Amino acid sequence: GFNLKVKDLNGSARGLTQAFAIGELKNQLSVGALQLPLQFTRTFSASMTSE
Amino acid sequence: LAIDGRRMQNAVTLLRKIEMIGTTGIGASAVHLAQSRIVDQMAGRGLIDDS
Repeated sequence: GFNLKVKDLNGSARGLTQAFAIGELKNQLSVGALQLPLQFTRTFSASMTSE
Repeated sequence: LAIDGRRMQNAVTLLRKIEMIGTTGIGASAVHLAQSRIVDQMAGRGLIDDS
């Protein structure tokens, strides 16, 4: 599959990212820091192998 | 020559007061927030993986 040179996608794959996902677009882009934890246990995904 | 040391001692104590209260979560977290942030600016800047 997909190859990437890891130093950017902020110029090389804003066809990806959470920011991007915001559609907040273009920047190396900070995360201030800033808060509270998570995890799950679960997925609820369709069925990965489904078909 | 004599007097100093004693004068020194207490300082440390002072210090001792302070860090001591500096430990406290609500403190510490604060640090936390900081560090991250400190780092954040830093991140562009920083380059060396000096260990």
